[PDB]
Amino acid sequence: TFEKVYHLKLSIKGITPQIWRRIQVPENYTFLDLHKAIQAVMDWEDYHLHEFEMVNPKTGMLDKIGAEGDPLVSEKKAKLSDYFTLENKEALYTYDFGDNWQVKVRLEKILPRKEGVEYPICTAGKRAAVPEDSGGVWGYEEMLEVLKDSEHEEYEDTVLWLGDDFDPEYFDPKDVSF
Repeated sequence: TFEKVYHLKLSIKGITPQIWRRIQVPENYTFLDLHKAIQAVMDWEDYHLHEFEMVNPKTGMLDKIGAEGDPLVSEKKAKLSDYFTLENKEALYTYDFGDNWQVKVRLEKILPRKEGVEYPICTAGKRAAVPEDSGGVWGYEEMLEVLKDSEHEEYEDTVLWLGDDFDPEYFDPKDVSF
């Protein structure tokens, strides 16, 4: 029911070193489907509002794509294949309108799907995803700065916040569940 797969890079904006994942999705995917794959690779919980911003190749205008309300394009309707091409390869995804997480979505390759492979898949990634509610790029980096100093006044509060086992550099693509 689809032939090709989109090889996408997803990067959290504003944090360095870069937190990223590479996933392959069915070409017939809607934006809703993609929202869910993003939530999956980032280990997010879908608590908050989201939206995509992308140039529409048929118009050259910037479309906003998100949940069905009654100027907004419906993500259940909008197909990736109507927007992503090789000369229109990037989208912006915002999740959490308080913390304002932004994921860059870049199409790198469109390829025939592989026999027996169950899509979507996560092929690679670097770094732990930002935890939910962690205060945006600024809030998360402040916590990581604290972590570098076990004598910091709020070191113990930061450990409690992020948990004992938290490792900012831990990611394994086989932990992702779509």
